[PDB]
Formats: sequence, structure tokens, C-alpha cells
Amino acid sequence: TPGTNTSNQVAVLYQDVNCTEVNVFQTRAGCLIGAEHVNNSYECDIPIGAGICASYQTSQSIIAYTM
Amino acid sequence: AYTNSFTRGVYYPDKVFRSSVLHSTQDLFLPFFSNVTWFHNPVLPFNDGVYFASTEKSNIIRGWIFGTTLDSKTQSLLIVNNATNVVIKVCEFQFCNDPFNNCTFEYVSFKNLREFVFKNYFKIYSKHTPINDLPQGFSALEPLVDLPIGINITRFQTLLAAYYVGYLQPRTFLLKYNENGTITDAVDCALDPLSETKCTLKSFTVEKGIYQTSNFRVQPTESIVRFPNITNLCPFGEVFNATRFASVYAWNRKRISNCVADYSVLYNSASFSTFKCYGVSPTKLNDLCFTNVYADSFV
Amino acid sequence: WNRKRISNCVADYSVLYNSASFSTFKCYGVSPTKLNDLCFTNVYADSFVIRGDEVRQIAPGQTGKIADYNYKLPDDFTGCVIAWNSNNLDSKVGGNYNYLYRLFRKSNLKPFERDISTEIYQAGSTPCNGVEGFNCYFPLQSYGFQPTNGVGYQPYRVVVLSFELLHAPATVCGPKKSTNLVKNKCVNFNFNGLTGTGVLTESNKKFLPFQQFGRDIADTTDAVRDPQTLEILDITPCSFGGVSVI
Amino acid sequence: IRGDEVRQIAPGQTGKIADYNYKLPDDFTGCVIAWNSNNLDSKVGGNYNY
Amino acid sequence: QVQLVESGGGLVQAGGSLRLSCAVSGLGAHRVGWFRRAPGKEREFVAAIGANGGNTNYLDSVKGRFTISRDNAKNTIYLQMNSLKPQDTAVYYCAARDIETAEYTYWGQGTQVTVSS
Repeated sequence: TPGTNTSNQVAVLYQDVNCTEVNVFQTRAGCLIGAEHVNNSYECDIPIGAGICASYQTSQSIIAYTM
Repeated sequence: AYTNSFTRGVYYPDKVFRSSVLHSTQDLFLPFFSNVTWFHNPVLPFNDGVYFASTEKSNIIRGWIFGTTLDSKTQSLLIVNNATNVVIKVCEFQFCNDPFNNCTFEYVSFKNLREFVFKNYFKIYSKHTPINDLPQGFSALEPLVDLPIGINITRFQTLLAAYYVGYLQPRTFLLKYNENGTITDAVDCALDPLSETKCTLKSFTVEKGIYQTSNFRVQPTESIVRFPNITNLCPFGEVFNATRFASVYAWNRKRISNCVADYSVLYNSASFSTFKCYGVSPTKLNDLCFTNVYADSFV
Repeated sequence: WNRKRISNCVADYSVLYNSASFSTFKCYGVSPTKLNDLCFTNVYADSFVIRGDEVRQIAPGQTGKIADYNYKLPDDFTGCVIAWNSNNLDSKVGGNYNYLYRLFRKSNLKPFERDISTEIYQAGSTPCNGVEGFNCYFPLQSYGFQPTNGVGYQPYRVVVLSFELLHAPATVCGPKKSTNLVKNKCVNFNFNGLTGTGVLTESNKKFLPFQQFGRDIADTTDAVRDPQTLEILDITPCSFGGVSVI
Repeated sequence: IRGDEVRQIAPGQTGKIADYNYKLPDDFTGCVIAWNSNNLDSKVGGNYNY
Repeated sequence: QVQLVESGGGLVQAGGSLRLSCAVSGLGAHRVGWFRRAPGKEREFVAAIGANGGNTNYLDSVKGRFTISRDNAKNTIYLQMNSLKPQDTAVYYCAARDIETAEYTYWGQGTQVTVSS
């Protein structure tokens, strides 16, 4: 999640469980719920694992992109 | 019709004066943002606790009824107000299905909503909010009396223009104790991921970052027992079903061991006139063990 | 078993345990030697008379037929259990049978639960549905008290003082007398039975009407409202510091 | 002593014989032995010398 | 052990009140009971009272119209027959329990009670 001083939104990552067993983007570090996957790449803001990182940007939501 | 309970279900878990600390408490609580029955009289179930919220300015509802059977001659807690004093009793006064002896206990002593929390010896909590009907703000309840009864309760009812009833749940909650010592905000630890993070980090501010908070331990669906086939059965039939047997002096002793002790025919069957044993259960014989047994037959 | 509330008074357990009349007196979680100087929020006295052979089972953690379906203590109970021979005053020649106890029930009794309902016990495959008969025993079984029987079957009178030591305004405070209020100096204070050392100073705290004493993050008492006067206090510990030679 | 208070003759136990007449140390080391002697102790009409 | 013998059974008019009184040996610690064998039916419960007891249960058929009593003095028991309607005729028996696995450990040989309309 970003800071509560910035936003109250959140995303959730389930470690090492595929996400057919629980919009939705699956990584090599489990599957992430609550942040939209983006093909575009940016700098690393919040680590997630295996390259994917998360960030808060503009409507304004949380994204998962390759580093 | 149903209504949401925005942030109700927290009382003061203890009698201490806590200040300026984020304090963690665990108890039966009503989860915040939960559904209540927007009753405009009836009987409701009782699982672990009850929450209550009365919409009235004229004190229409003054009491409750409790118990399991909830019928006359059955021990029930009776709290009643007689407009001169409030009485708490355990007398099972004759009550029909819709009410509008052996007395054991006695006690006599729009703008607002009364919140009541019950749990089981008996506990009571309440507080009042003078409002100019349900704001979504913080709610904490102050203990009122804990009068013991030592009796089982699985249901309850009401006495008699609307009220709200909600059921408490086992949960974990966290309190923002201020300098003033009262409660101004509390956050659930099982409503939404941000709240669970707030609880595990134990603060109301989370700096941006990934935060591992807890586990996802799946529960089992069912319990399975598997074993080899029931073969083989001991020949109890030979001793019991024998047409010819030996007389009382000449009795036949059959040594029995390495057998599946099917005691069902002996005690599940009611034909046998006398099934007597001391120090061992006739009905639980399948649940006990014997290394070696002998059988005698005579008349 | 009847429950008589003991509150709004002062007690003296020294005579109760000292008297030779109590052949059985067992305390759990508290030792009797110091019962005199510690106060309690509420004390429960439950009176019931049991057969002699079943006194040693009625203890926290132990089971037995009466211990299971008739009277059971919490496995974490705190207080004392008291018992003594009662043939002299209760048992009558010719057989005393006015006492009963429940033997068979579908479910065990959780702590401090009392059952006086009167339905038959269904033990057989077919439901009795109110028929008394084979495998349909009424749960209540009477005590056969003949004044000449062995002590193993004799009646013991039993009362359980369940000392509920709670953080709340206490009622039964024991014999020890008070001492004049001391302030701004190091003293071994003792309020309501909490033994402490520290300097009393009035605090800015305002307690809720049921509030008794505050706390610190380290689970050390930090404030108390004086028992006989509503004095908010600050239990600041007496000064201390390391000393290092040069 | 009577057999009723043999419980008292133990280190740590509390009783009138333990408290005012004989108290074993809380750190006692040894063996405590007791046996009945009514053959040489109880008499016709009993004894009050104890 | 405890032995049971019954007295007072006989033929009475419809609506009659008879005295069935069964004597026991060494009773006092057993919940006594009265039982009947219907001509076309097996034994069924009638009344049961514990020693010095108030624990009374009656079948709906005998409800409001039959009561049992325990003397505790003469070692016998009393059951009150009031206005016994004719179809309640049977052979009556006493029975008691000390520790049981069957219906009751000790029984009474009983006697016959007959009612004429």
C-alpha cells in the first residue's frame, strides 16, 4: 500500500499461491489482487519480487509493472 | 429490512484507565460495518452475544427475556422497569408467545440511542449519545453490571417505535487511547487489508511500502477415517446360538482372542433378558480393550 | 447448589481455616497465610453436601461423574474448597434421603452451571419421550445416608469460596487496618492489597465511575484512585540511578 | 501424635502441630518415619500423658 | 438383597378407588415404581418417587388421577387409584433401582387388578 498520508487504497499479494485458488495479475512471486497490471515500465517504487514493482499514480490507482 | 452497523461492537474490555497508548484487545465483538435487523416483539437466536440499539423517545421498550425454552417454569432473566424503579429478576413470570413464581433473584434501583452488549457469568455494557439516527462515528461502551446467574442461555426475546439487534463475533480490536483516557477511535483487525495492516503494525499511520501482515491458513472441508475391511468377525454366534450346550456343571469354556469384538449383537440387540456388567460400560464395550476372554454357557 | 453473594463487608479467613472442624481445606492459586491482608471484588459461596468418597475429585482439572455432570470448577480456578464430616447434624437414623444429585446427562457441565430441569435421561436407542423404563433413568439419584455407614459413604458439607480477584473496586478487604495518607515521600504503599513502593502525587487523570487504577506500558501500576477518598494519584517510583567509580 | 495430623509432619505444610510445636525446615533433608503403637500406647481408658 | 411383595389388588367397580400396597425388604435407597401388564400390551410406567422425594412423573393416561406415596416408616408404598376408568385394568407390579443396566434391577411379582363397567 501507499502511505495513509497519501491514499487509503491497498493491494494484496498472496505468496506462492496461484490466483485461480482464491484487476488480477499473476507474478513469479504469487498473484496480486487490487492493482492493475501495466505493460509499461517505470522506476522501482515498492518492491514486490521477481521484477514487478507497485506504485501510486493517476482514476488514480495502484499499478504493477516490470522494473 | 436490514441496516448496517458502521462502527459498533467495541466496549471497554477492562476496568483500567489507559492513556496515550494504542492498546490491543481481543474479545467477542460485533464487527464494524455489519448488518442488523431494522426491527420496527419477536424471538431471535442467541449465539455468543447480542448488541442492541433502540429508537425511541418515550421509553417504549424497557426490558428483555432470556433462556433456552423461554416458557413458563423455565429459569429466565427478567429485567423490567415499572416507571418508578428498574427491577432485575430471575422470576419466570407466566409469559405466553407474545407477552406485553419460584423467585430466586431481585434487584431494584429520538435524541438518544442506547447500545447494549450481552455475553456469557452475565455481562452488561451501555452508554448514551444525545443526538439532535445512527452516525458512523466511533462507539465504545461502558460496563454497567455483571450479575451472575450460572445458567445456560441459547435464545432470548423482547418486552413491550423500532430497534436494532446485531450479533457479536470473536475478533481482535485495537484502541487509540488518548491523553484524556477515553476511546476516540478503534480499527478492526479483520475488516479490510488496510485495517489488518494498521493492527499488525500497531499504528494508525502506515508509511508506504510492502508490509507482511499475517497468514492464509486454509481450513479443512471434512474429516476422513479409513481402515481395512471389517473382516474378520469372532464366532460369538457359536457360543450364543448353540442349540446343544453343556449343563451348569459341565459348562464349555471357549477361549477368545485375536477377534473383532462385535459387542453390537450382545447389547444393541434387546432380545437378551439380562445384560449385566460392573466396572465396564454395556453400551461402550466396543470402545474398550481386553487381551484375552473366555465364555461359559449353561442353564 | 445455592450461591450466596458475599460483599460489602470485612472478613477474617484466619478463624475459618485455623478451626480444627475443617478436616478438608484446600486453596487454589492463593495461599491462606496471606488471605487476611488482600481485598477482593466479590466472593462467591456455594453450599452443597456430597458423598464422602467424591471430595478429592472436586478440584480444578479433575473429573468424575458428579465432577462432570453435576458440579464442575474452571480448570483455572482461584480460591479455596472447604469440606468436613457432616453425619452429626444432617444424617438421621433410619436413612436420610432428602438429598439428590444428577448422574446422567447428555452434556457435561461447564464451569459454575446449575441444572435443575426435570426430564428423563434417554440412554436407549428408542427415545423415551417421557416414558420411564428400561434404559430410561431419571437423572436425579438420592443419597442413602445411614448414620452408621463408612466415612467413604458419609456426607461431607462443602462450600467453595471462589475468590474472584478482579481489578475492580473491592468489597471484602480483610482485617488489616488503614494508615494515614502519606505524600511526596518514599513509602511501601498498599492499596486494596496491591503491594507497592513509590511516591504519591496527585495526577491530572479523571476516572470513569467504575475505573479503579491505571497502568503503564510495562504493566506496572501508574495511578490509583484512593479507596476512601476519590484522590487521583501518580505512583512515581522513588529515584534511582547507576553509580560508577572513577 | 495422632495419625490425623501426619500430613503436618512435612516441610512446608501448615498445621497447629507444625506451627507451634514442631516445624521441619523448608529445606529439610532426611526421612520421616511413622507407625501406630496402640499395643503399647492406647490403654484401658486411654492415656493423657501426651 | 431387596425383595418385593404386592398386596391389595382385586376386582372393583368402574370409578372405584382401590388400595394397592406392596411391601419391600430393606428399601430406602431405591426409586420405587409401579408398573402394569395390559392384557394385550407389555409393561408401561405408572408412577415413580425417590426416597423422601417429591420427584413425581405420571403418564398422560394416569395424569391427574393416580398418585403414589412413600411411607418411609412401614417399608411399603401406596398408589392412589381414583375413578379408575375400565380400560386401565391390568396386573400391577412394583419395581426399584440401586444400580441398573436393564429397566430396573429388582422387581415385584405383583398382583391382578380388574375393573367392571
